[PDB]
Amino acid sequence: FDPTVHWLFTTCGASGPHGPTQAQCNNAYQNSNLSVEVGSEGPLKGIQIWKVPATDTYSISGYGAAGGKGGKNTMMRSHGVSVLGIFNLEKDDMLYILVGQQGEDACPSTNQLIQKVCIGENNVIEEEIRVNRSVHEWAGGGGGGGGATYVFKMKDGVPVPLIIAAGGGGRAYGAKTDTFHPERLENNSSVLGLNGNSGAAGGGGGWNDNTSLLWAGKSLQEGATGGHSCPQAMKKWGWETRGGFGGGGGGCSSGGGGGGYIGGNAASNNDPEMDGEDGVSFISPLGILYTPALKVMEGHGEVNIKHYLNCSHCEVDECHMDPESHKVICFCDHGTVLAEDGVSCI
Amino acid sequence: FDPTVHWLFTTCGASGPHGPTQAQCNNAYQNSNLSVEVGSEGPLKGIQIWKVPATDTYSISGYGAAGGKGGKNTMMRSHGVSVLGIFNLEKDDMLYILVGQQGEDACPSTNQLIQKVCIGENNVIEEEIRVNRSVHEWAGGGGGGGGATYVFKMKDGVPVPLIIAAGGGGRAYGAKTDTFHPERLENNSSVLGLNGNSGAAGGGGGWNDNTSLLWAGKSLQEGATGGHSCPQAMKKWGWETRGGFGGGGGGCSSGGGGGGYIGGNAASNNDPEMDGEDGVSFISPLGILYTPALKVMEGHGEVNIKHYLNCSHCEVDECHMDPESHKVICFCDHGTVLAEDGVSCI
Amino acid sequence: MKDKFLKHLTGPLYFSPKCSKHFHRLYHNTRDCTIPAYYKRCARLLTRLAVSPVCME
Amino acid sequence: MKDKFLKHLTGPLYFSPKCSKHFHRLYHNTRDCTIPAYYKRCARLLTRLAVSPVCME
Repeated sequence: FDPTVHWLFTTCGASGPHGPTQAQCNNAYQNSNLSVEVGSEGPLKGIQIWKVPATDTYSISGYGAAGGKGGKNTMMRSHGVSVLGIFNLEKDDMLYILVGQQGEDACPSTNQLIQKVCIGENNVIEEEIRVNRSVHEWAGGGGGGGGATYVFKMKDGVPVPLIIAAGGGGRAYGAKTDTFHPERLENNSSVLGLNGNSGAAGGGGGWNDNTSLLWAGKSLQEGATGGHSCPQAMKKWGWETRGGFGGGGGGCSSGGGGGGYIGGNAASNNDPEMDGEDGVSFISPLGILYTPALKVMEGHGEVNIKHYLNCSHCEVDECHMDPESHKVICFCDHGTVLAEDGVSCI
Repeated sequence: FDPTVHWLFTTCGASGPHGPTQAQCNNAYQNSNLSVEVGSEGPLKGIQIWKVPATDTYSISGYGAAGGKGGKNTMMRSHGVSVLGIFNLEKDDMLYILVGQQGEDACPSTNQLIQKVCIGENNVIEEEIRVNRSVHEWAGGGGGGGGATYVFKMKDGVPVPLIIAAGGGGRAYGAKTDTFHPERLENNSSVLGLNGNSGAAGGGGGWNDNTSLLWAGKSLQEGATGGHSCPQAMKKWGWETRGGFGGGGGGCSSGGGGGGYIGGNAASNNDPEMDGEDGVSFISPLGILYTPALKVMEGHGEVNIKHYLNCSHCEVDECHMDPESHKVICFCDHGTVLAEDGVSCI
Repeated sequence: MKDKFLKHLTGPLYFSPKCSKHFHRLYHNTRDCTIPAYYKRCARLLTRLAVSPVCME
Repeated sequence: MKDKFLKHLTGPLYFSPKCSKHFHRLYHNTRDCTIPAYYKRCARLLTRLAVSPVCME
């Protein structure tokens, strides 16, 4: 196997609450080693179907999408999580890959009344907060939740998750900090993949749940479409911050919840300071967790699939490939040096 | 007249080589003091039509769009020019306003083969330059030219220019510097508003010319649609960098020319280092040039129309309005200080 | 806080008596220099006015 | 030029032997840390690994 051969799955240029079309993925993957099938209708719409080229051990790296920004574009958005896994895949296996799309930012806006709020020349929200300490009329301004990245398979009809990299939550309109919570990871399939709690903003979509609210992100098995914005913002001034494709929760004055195996929560009320929670990532028991779940992605999510470098041949099972076109180098822990044998450490 | 009343024209959320639709401008101008009519077909397609509310002296600030970036997103793009003018407009005059759209950047690309070139993991262009000192096969990577902003009127059905703020040229693929040329401004209407020269990349569109090449930006009176990319870039790997709406020239390995009264030129050959030139700005003899043409805009262009504050009431014909809810403050030159009269300084 | 903020980005550039007339217009009558969020734009404008041929005499 | 560049963004972070085992995987087996243009992503990854509960013992 060529060590440099990898398959990279992107959003195919799609953005917002809906996934890419077949033409978009054909255009994004033109002149590459990757060819996918994208469903056009039903709950599988926007999900790329890939055929495993050979029966082998594959490393699958999932990256969730980042959440949207709040009213002031000065606080960094919540980054989507990365989950690395090692799986054994048979030839002609079909992998269903949803690449999570970024949650929409509050600013900038093509609507000029909202754009005035974005540049600080309209402070109706600030006056509303100073007079009531709660936003009820001038709702809106929180970013939508980022979509999660799902890599799964259809074992006898029932979808079976393999890797789920959570999407980041949306930032609130008045997010005064940049503190972010530890990445939650789920490895037990008996834990239900439920949606996040929805308040004024929409909670993130889960793996398998029933979604009724329009501003809540859908779960994976019902489409994983990002939720709309809260009705109050749209009715007041049409300030739309939709959740990203992949279960991202729609925004309000509060931030939307990110997608995941378990969707990220949203504030119960329309708190203009509460960001949405990131989703819960998932690693299947049918695979080995390579690296812990870590928040990395600042935009859309992605998937990277490559042949897993089998390195049980040397004493330390961990190894790497030398970039300057060399052979496999097995690494040594602490301060031990590689022996002349090139297997053990001393 | 309320001193704070102004009308701000944007691209209505449109981007790329074509102008906004009526629905886009209705959505962008919702809950504002601005209502325009956008043509849907013919050479006036994408151009906003505004009705002058009262007969008065108006300051019109036009801002052209910036050009696209080159292969490496490390060199700053060429900024669109701003032209300020003072005009006397009668009531119910119709102003035709084309807001120039930004020229497309080479990177990032939704196509993954091009995205490899963008992140430095594919160097076919560098090898081609090293073994031929000219790009003939792997063409592409230069930004499209930015579109110009046109404010004009229809006298007897013939367009008559009032303000033209030139669009910035596109950066070349291998732009190794960031030097930018002085802003050219035209005030004599007898100078022909011709298109820019087209080589491999497309020259910018002018005020009034005949455009045959597809990669050249169209002139204002034939649509001002941004030009396509050079055929070689599209045939080899589909690397498309179109010129912005408003006469932006399409990109190649070289940068596209920006729009203007006179379109910006492009390199005669496919030089991977020659940026496109900005267009030539225009100020009508029917108006007073308020401030010189200056490169400011980093994205799309815009138009700002407001009532011109009459500064001729004091001895110095220069004045301003104090932001903190105060009266007109007349300006004093050099080091003179306004006296108790507030009309003359000493 | 209101004027030194621009100077931190544009630099202490020189001006001529003819340059001052345009400087006042660009400083008080344009939207770039009268809206704080657009400070960067304002800087660019001022910078360009520094290299304009009228201020280069 | 290739390792101190990441340290300029991440900082002098400490590690444990299990933290080092995960650090090697994140450093040589992910496109974030093996593609120079993605250096920022790499930094974030390392930063997160610093605050991960495994390394927080």
